[PDB]
Amino acid sequence: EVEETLKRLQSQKGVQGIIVVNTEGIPIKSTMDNPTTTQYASLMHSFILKARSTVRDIDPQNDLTFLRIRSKKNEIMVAPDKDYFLIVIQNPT
Amino acid sequence: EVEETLKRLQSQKGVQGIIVVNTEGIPIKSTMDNPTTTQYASLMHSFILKARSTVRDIDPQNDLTFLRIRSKKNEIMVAPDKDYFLIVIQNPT
Amino acid sequence: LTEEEKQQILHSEEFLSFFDHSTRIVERALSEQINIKLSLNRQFFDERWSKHRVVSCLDWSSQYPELLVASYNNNEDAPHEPDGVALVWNMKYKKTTPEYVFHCQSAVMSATFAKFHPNLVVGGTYSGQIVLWDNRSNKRTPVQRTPLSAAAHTHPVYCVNVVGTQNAHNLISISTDGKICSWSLDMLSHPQDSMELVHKQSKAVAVTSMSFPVGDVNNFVVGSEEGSVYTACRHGSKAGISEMFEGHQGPITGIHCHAAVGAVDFSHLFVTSSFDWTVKLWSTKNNKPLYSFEDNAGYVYDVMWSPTHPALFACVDGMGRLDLWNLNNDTEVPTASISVEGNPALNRVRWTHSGREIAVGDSEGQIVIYDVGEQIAVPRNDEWARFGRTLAEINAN
Amino acid sequence: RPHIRGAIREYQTQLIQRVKDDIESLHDKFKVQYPQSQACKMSHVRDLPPVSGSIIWAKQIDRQLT
Repeated sequence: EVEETLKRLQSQKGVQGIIVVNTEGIPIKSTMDNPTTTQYASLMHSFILKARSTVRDIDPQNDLTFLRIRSKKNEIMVAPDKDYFLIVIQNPT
Repeated sequence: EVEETLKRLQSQKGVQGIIVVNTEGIPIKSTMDNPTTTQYASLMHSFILKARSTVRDIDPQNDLTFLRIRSKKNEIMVAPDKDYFLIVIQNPT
Repeated sequence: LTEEEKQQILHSEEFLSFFDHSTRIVERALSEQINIKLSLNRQFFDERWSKHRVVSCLDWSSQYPELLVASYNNNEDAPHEPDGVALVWNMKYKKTTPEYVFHCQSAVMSATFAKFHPNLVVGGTYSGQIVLWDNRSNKRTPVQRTPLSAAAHTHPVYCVNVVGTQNAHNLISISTDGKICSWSLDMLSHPQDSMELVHKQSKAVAVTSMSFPVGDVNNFVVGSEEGSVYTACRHGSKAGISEMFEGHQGPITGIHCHAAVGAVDFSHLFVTSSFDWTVKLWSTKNNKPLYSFEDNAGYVYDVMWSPTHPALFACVDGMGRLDLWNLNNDTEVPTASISVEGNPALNRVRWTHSGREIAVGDSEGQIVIYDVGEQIAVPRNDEWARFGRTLAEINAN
Repeated sequence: RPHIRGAIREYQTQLIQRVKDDIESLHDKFKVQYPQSQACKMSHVRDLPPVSGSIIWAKQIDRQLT
């Protein structure tokens, strides 16, 4: 359930990229090229960890579970978990 | 108009009211206490600007007008324009 | 970290668009989420703006379907509240909150939509005052108000619609005395064609929830306060309230004609869900009650024919019952004569712009909307033709 | 036809009692005053009079009578 899951969620409402994070957003499984998938997933991973640190600065016993940025050109629905800081690059529809 | 605006938005499933942090990291709007949401909104906007740098370096045209930073127990949802940023806590119910 | 200059920036008008987008995007985040036969779509109940606010009419939006002006007449319970309230509601998101609130200064009666303008709302009132509601600003107060002179808008306009598309959009305000005044979709200084209709005698024809026959020409039926239904226009000398449709037993309160013919015959017919309580069907060239329906309980006020299926309708009573009838399929029985919540006199029933959805304007405030997947456009043209024919025969034997 | 009227009378034994129920329902609805129903507020919406709404209401009950 790797490539079929890839195409399954990429064939949704304009999902430009989705990979469940192995560790620090760099899996071999790339839905797009090296920057958009690997580098940008790593940036969303470390910076969503910084967002975890933000809520941690607000409430240290409150890590992050999800993120949702549905706007003009994307529906970024990032979900940090125990092993993955989920990456979603989407379209508004 | 702030009365009907904040009231109809507070009428949702757990909205704590409209509290907007500016583009500086200062809570320009605060329906709650000043020190608590001031420190929360300040750290929120500092890393929101970090998340803006992140997302704009990833998705070049993502106006941060919607941001559901879901934590382990609450979602400090940000539903503003591009410049200012709302800081309202609501659990992911 | 202080909020001195910050709260004074809040006091400034700099955040008008910001509060508008705050309302919209927080309502985008209204349906909270986690990561780990009538369908009854959604009842529209605002908290402050929809309580002791008797609904005026349910106008539908051409641009951005699944949107209606929840036009509320200012009831006697709220004189101090702003006279006349209109609301828009996102019928898809399933939000208990209206998308944007638009009250008025005159008692709203048949408020409509600024066609081809999602950022603007405009509609008539009790004073005939078609006021402008700007949606780009959070100014719920009417930014532009129609004059209330003698020859101008004076009587309650229950029909303020354009003629055809934006080509020759003549937003003619048909009032309770015949003061027909055309307009455009955006100008609100002086009406386009300020004039007045003429009746056979005693010109004060209180029109009430009229419509247009299929073709949607300037010919408008009359929801006259005395039965004996008429048809007129505003363009030229066709503004005569004289084509009497005698045979009715009460003030025409709910009258809606045949919608755009798509699955049935043409049949320029209009049913009259009025004070006779036994809803009467009528053709635009009949002058006889084509078909009298069930004797409803109490004062009937509204009806509308679905834009999907242009032959069926949904009549009401005075004791809260939505009698939605099928015509090409049945004659003496309706489809689902449901009873709306409580037993009030149902004010409005207007089918959704998308079709197959009945918006029942309730008592005060709330708007119970019955979604249907049964009142579909069944391809029965000769059946509906023979229906109107046989009852156009039985109307006078 | 009398042959069918022999059965029509059997139906009438139920029909006339149901018309008595209808008349009694009209009695109760006539005793229900006009401001009790929401027809006064709806008359204000459609710009109809309340007291004339009561008399047109009563004459409509007379129409159901006849």
